[PDB]
Amino acid sequence: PQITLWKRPLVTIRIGGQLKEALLNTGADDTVLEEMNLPGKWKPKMIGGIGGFIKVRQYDQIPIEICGHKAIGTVLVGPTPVNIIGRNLLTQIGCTLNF
Amino acid sequence: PQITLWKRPLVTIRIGGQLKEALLNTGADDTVLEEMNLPGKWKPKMIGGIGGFIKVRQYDQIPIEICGHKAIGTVLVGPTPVNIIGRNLLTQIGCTLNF
Amino acid sequence: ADIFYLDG
Repeated sequence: PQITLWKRPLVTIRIGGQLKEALLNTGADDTVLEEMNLPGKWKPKMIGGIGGFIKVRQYDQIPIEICGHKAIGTVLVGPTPVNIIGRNLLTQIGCTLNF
Repeated sequence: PQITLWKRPLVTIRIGGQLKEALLNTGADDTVLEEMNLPGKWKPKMIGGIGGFIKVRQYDQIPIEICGHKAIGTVLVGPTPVNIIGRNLLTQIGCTLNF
Repeated sequence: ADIFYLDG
């Protein structure tokens, strides 16, 4: 696709049959989702934005389908105000900025 | 150009004859620069991100060149972790996300 | 007024 930036670039993502809407975010190193109890080992982590840091759980090798594209990688879970697809997964699906 | 996302999308911008590095950030509605002096009036403003809300100074109709592409719009200045080019100016330079 | 920069 080509996604313009007049509005927030929100897309539908699937994680294990739970389907949520996430922001395609070139400003984010990592991918961060709100509220979900996903499987496997997790490690505490602190991630920073405007305003300061939040504590999240880091899960590795997690499948996520983004607009029909298969992504697998590190997913952080914590009290993010919006779900965010970061560069770790944007790269996997071939996403670029173009102007 | 086309910018891939294996690394942070940091580009050189020119504002007030000053060169700075800024992050092309599709996750930001607005453009936020680290503390600097800009002319004209400004309006106090509050914005939020992953770790809450900050105070910034809002300057309107400010010219900025991003990778040579000219924009004129709103620029917020305050305690951002990094200089951030947001959707308000990304749209002006014709920037889209593509995959 | 929402800016989701994230430094992991």
